[PDB]
Amino acid sequence: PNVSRTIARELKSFLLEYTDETGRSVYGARIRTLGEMNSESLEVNYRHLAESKAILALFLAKCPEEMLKIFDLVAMEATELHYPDYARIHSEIHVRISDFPTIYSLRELRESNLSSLVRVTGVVTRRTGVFPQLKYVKFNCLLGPFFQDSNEEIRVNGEKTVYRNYQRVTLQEAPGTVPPGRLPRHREVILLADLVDVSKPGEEVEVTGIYKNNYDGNLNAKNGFPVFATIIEANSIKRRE
Amino acid sequence: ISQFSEAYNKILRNSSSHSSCQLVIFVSCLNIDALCATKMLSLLFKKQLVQSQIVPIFGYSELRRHYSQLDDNINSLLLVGFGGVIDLEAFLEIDPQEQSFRRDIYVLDAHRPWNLDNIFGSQIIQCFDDGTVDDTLGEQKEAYYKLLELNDLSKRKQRKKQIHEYEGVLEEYYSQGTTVVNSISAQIYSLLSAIGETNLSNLWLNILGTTSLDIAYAQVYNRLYPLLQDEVKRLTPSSRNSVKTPDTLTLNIQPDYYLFLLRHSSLYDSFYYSNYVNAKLSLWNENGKKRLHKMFARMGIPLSTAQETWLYMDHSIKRELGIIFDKNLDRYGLQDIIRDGFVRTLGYRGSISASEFVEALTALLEVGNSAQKLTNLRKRWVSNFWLSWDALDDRKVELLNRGIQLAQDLQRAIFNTGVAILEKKLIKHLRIYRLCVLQDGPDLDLYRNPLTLLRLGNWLIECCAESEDKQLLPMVLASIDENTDTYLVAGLTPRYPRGTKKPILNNFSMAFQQITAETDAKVRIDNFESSIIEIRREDLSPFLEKLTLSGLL
Repeated sequence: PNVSRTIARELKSFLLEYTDETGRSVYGARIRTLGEMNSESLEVNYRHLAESKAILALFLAKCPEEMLKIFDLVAMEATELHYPDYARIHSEIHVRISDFPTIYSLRELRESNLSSLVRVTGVVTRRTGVFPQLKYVKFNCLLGPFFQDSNEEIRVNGEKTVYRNYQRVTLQEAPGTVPPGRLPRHREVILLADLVDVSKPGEEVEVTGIYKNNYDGNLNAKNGFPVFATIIEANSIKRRE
Repeated sequence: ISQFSEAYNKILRNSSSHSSCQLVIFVSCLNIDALCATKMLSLLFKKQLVQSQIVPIFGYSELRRHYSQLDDNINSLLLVGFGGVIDLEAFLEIDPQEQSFRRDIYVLDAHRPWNLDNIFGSQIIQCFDDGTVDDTLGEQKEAYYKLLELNDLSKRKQRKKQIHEYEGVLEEYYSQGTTVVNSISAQIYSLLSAIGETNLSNLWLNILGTTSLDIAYAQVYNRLYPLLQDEVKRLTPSSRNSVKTPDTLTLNIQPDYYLFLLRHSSLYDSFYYSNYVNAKLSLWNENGKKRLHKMFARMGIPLSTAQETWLYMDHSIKRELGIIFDKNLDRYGLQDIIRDGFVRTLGYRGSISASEFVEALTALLEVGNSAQKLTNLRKRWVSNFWLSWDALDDRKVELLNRGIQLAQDLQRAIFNTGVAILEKKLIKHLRIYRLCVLQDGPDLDLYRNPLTLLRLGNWLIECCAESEDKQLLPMVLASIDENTDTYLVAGLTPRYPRGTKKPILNNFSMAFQQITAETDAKVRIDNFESSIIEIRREDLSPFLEKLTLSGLL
């Protein structure tokens, strides 16, 4: 909605002049860090966002999807005023969003978690190699740019298309924390951009990713019912913790 | 003390012959200026096809081995960069032979002040003092015509009082710092333009000469730009390109940078190793290294694009190379980077910055190559001289690049080790002056050459002082590997941050001679330069104590 644009006008205020620990804006120093490192992940603490207002924190537990797209463009605006450049560097920065309890583990998940950002934790299992995803579409003409997708692609040209690395990692629940007489159920995890390669098999990993379904997907043969797949599109990655 | 053209006609009349000629022009020594000078000199001789012998002298003591050994038919001699300080009339002796003396030794030097015995009392010279310090220079003028040849008791007392009266002010002179007025090359070109040769590669030799020393001051060079730029205006390959064209195809003005190896190395490595920038940005520090990356974040230049070789960077960044720097560098205090420089383009090979070429030659001089060992080493440098001499030629570019792949590596050494010093804070502020010694380090083989320690010493005296309050204090360095504790110690001069009021006149020349005249403990002036000497670890410490006091500055 257009009203949500006004929200941006607020969150930018949270993005720069917000201070903590006696002056010295933290998020200003993060933008300065990348910044110099130019690693294109801007990192916003949930603790602080929730500290300023609970209304946005509530938006993170309701509808993270379109709000991150609203938010990171503004982050790009803040980097734009701080470093009048990076029109040539990545032109997108998607925010990492540190710890968000919740702190649902694995095996405890329901429909109520759909479309809403949720923290998960557990051991990594062997990960697929890095296969560039289509993302943005562009050509010399010759229709215009078509974003597809996460993850459908319905309903190919290519000239210069901006690829972004994809990686799918299967996250299994930690063996120590398993309640007796229960098998360690596990979920699919979709990394994107820089989150790629941060993971290694054998390790416990803390992920903030949102939960997703689509699209049946494929069973319809052995289920009996219209049952969707369960795939956590990932947001951040941290060692345990 | 003569017209350059007329000194030329003299060296013409004594020259031709058969079995001609004979003259030995002495190219000396390790200073790139020497090459710059003697190459256009040698080309000038080849023009009239006058046979010549050209000698690569290293040691000042080494010159005696030559001049005392082989001379037979040689009525006209030429020498370069030596004799301005110590006179060769006493050093060689001479012993006048046959007025209208048979042999004329031309001495070309940029060093001041001239030896007193040189200019007055014409025997071996035929001095080159013209025209830089003419001057007067009335202090040397009264030094002789008074001194020579020099009721009666009061006239004797009066006379002697006058003698010491002249001797005091005379003692002020010739005891002084050695400082180059103008690059010998420039004057050889002033001699060359009177004869009428405008040749392009010649002029490039001049540009090379002038830009040999900008690593160390100018000092007058800041006003040498008229005398070069006008000449660049006195010729032109074509009114307009006409791309390229494959021939002429010559040198031109571009916004060049004290930045190091911009064109033949990757950009980031070009800031990170540059000498002026290693200071202002505190690059030895990990905390400052980042500030560079912030520079690149300001430029919008990718880090990955900074890592890539300069030939291959995108075109947009090239066209914006002269703008972006204006937009950004100003904020970091780095605003003095952009010079008006000279760049000669060979076309399809590449282009080369006037300065970078000099970095290639210097690179050639030390690498890419008990008395028996030092003689053999100085010999290796003598051979290496020609490996460096060849790179000046246009027709062989193939080895010039062998210089540049070295010039990079050297810095990668020099910088590295340079940082290895600042981590331990090895600088001794002392009282009167700053001093240092390298007791240990990697690969001292590179540091054997005088000029290597001239550049490390340079990057270090440049690093310690931005400025950086207060009191620019000259620096001292020392290194040892082999040859049984030779511990080479070179004198240095302070660097002003582009705002230079005085020449400041390096005083180590005098301070060393005071010690050679005191206990002379393993002190060796064997190297051609008055600033650089040798020492032994046994006697270095008492030498350092005798260096500390009495301070002449």
